[PDB]
Amino acid sequence: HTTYKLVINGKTLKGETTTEPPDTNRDGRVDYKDAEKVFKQYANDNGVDGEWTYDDATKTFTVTE
Repeated sequence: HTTYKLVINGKTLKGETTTEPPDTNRDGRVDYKDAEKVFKQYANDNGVDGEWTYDDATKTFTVTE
């Protein structure tokens, strides 16, 4: 799997978390697009809703107020 990280910096909501989406394609790696959807599910569970960005250089997700 491929490790992705989510960094949230909202007004009242914030925190960091990682995830590794199941490689059901057996590709040997995971696209950020899959991790994005998973992280958005994490946001839905936590009630987080801000501006989503993604760092290509470090493969990192960020949500800001």
